[PDB]
Amino acid sequence: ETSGEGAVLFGQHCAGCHVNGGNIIRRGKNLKLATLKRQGLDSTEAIASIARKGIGQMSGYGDKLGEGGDQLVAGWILEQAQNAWTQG
Ligand code: HEC
Ligand code: NA
Repeated sequence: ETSGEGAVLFGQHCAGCHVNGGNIIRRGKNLKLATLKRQGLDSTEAIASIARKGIGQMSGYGDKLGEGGDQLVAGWILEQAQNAWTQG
């Protein structure tokens, strides 16, 4: 409901590793749609789960995102992925 809330969470907690849909730690484990889709992760729910609890080399951020923040940041990331991380 609040404009930008997911994007602001992304900047606060995720951009340091994932700005512009990349991954500065494991390059292949990026946030491009094809990369997420290959792993079955191209949904708000899957991304939210990773946001909350982490996966593999990544820790969780659910302790910092606020109630429902995992879903908010996930929805923003999915939109970006769908747009190939560029807008006009
Ligand atoms: C660097 C310290 C990171 C921060 C901050 C965040 N993530 Fe991350 N992410 C990181 C790594 C090293 C990996 C790969 C983990 C592995 O071993 O497989 C990931 C992965 C993701 C994914 C999956 C991407 C893929 O499989 O292609 C998602 C969806 C993801 N990360 C989301 C995400 C969010 C929402 C974050 C902020 C809440 C976040 N990450 C921060 C490293 C880092
Ligand atoms: Na685009």
